[PDB]
Amino acid sequence: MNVFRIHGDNIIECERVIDLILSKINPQKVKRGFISLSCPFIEIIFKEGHDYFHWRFDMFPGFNKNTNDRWNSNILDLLSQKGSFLYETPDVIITSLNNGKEEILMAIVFCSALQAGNQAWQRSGRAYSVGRTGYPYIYIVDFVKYELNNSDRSRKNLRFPNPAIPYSYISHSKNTGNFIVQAYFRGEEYQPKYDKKLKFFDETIFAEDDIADYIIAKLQHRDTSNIEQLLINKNLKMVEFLSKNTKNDNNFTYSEWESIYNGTYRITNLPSLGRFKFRKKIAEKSLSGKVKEFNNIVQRYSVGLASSDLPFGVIRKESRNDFINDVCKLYNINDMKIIKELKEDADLIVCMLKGFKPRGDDNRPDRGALPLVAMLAGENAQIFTFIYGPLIKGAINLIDQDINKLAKRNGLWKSFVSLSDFIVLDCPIIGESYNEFRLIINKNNKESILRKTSKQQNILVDPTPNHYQENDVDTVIYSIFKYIVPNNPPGGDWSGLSIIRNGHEFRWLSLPRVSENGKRPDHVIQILDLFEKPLLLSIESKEKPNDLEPKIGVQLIKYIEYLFDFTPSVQRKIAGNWEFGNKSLVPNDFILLSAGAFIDYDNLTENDYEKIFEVTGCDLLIAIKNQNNPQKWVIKFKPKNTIAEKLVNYIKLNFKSNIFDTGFFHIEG
DNA sequence: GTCTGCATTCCTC
DNA sequence: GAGGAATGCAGAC
Ligand SMILES: [Ca+2]
Ligand SMILES: [Ca+2]
Ligand SMILES: [Cl-]
Repeated sequence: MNVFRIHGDNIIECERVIDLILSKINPQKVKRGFISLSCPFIEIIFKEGHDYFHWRFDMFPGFNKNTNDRWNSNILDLLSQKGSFLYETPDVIITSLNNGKEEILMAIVFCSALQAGNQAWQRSGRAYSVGRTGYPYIYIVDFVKYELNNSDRSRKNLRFPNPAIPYSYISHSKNTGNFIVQAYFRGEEYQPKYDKKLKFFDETIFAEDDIADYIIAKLQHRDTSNIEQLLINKNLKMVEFLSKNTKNDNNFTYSEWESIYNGTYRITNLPSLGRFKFRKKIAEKSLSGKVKEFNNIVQRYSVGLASSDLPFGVIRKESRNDFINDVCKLYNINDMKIIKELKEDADLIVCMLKGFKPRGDDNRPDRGALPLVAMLAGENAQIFTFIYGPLIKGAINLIDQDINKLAKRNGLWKSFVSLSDFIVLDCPIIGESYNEFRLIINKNNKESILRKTSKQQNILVDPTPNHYQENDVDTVIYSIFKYIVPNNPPGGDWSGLSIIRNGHEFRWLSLPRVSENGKRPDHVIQILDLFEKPLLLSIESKEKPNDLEPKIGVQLIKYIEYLFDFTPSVQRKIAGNWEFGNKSLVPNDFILLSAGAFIDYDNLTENDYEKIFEVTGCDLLIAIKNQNNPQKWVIKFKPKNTIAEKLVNYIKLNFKSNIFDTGFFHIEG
């Protein structure tokens, strides 16, 4: 037998990897249960002809925010031991168990939409940081999902990322020698018959079969070279789709990208470099100090990198002396030693970012700008970072005494200090009338950070966490309603709500966290064989019962009522393809109920339950508690009314399964 | 309060 | 109009 571990942000992310495996593996025997209170497992017996295989996958829901926050040891430490110095967490880490220790097989991130603008690079720090470790990084994204006007659920025009973002994965793979890729899955809202923007999309770009093939070959310790080349080719076809749909005058053409991909030229030595310049756009309200004159100096010498208006460009070594002279004259830099450092004979990448909002809080999208530059040009390129947004007094003080202390506590400063050779600030200081100018020679510090790794040590996460919390409530709720209780229907979660009626599945995508009167439920369960009408049970999970907010029960029902007011995003016949939603659903065709789930170690009296029902308005309370000897989840269902009591009686009678080991549970009533 | 994930409006060319 | 610049809320701590 071989054992694998799936460490994920939550149970749903863990299960998404299992769905990928099960899509290609047709198992002869499947068993589910728990290895510990926190860790569910799936055991499979399958064959490749005459060759049988016995695999077990142990799931670890919820990552630590330090070394012993939830789990006894942090699986993420294996990434920082190989150079992942940014505070970045993928969605899933798959490991192999061998000689009492875990070995990382791959890191996987799931995205529900191909994001555009600066949202495309907001989390590029993950791909950069994990990518430099040698462990494969797979970024899976749905192509396409529409952005909505939340007041009427009407679709906004499709937006696509700059071709440089999908390209950055390919160039980071070439620079590091590791497998870093962007893979695309067909979204339910991919409807080329209705949207002209998708006229030239190549459907061979979709990678569902190839991702499952890759994962299974990795689990089998087989050669993945050819599967990796097919996936890299699809990532390149996406760059081609995007670059052929943008204007050539201020952006790289596909022939330019192709000449970099095939190794004819480097991104900084393209013969056509300079046909467009680097022209940073700065809002007039963001201007202060000498920022406008610095931007004029950059535009006097720069050559464009991928796009004229991306926040970075190049100053070729042939123009670096004159660029440095103009900067030094503008800011009165006279120190001979400093000027010599600035005038090193090499190409210079200039990145300009506001960095901070009017109160001094950091810009999230700016965190991925230097990682994007490093993925495109290499982390060893010389980078000059210019910042012009407002700094709080505490920030400028740390810059003047210990910049690494500031990098340690803030993710944006960590990005800047790890990847910049020179940091130039021309910033307003909150509470003061005029700007501060700083020129930081960060070369030595950058070099040391690029060699930093955490303590070398083997890891085998203990399946018993420090204590049981919200992640554990969700794992327990999900397992009972997905594998034990008979209802087939997909139900709902944060990524969308599916409702099955007749022989059709109706789905609402792009769910907002809240509506005018509703709150998005953590789980939605559909039960069809209890009443004449289908039952929709909306559940909110919390660590403790007092965490259940006032009117949360009423808010869960109102959220479902909000979705019923609109035509579902998509629909399909369960027997037959996804189409855009055509018919509206009817709320009276369903019974709606709400539930609050939490952990309680027998601290609630009859009066406490009466008060929780009054505060929340829930129809059902699900009190969960672990028993340690022997390990069991003890479940207490408290119905507020007769409809909820019928549901409880149904759950109790149907608490049987051929796949799931129900012996790990005890349903009090 | 600070940090980070999420995602929508604003503004330049 | 295209698309990058710029922005704040929320949850956990
Ligand atoms: Ca065989
Ligand atoms: Ca919850
Ligand atoms: Cl194409």
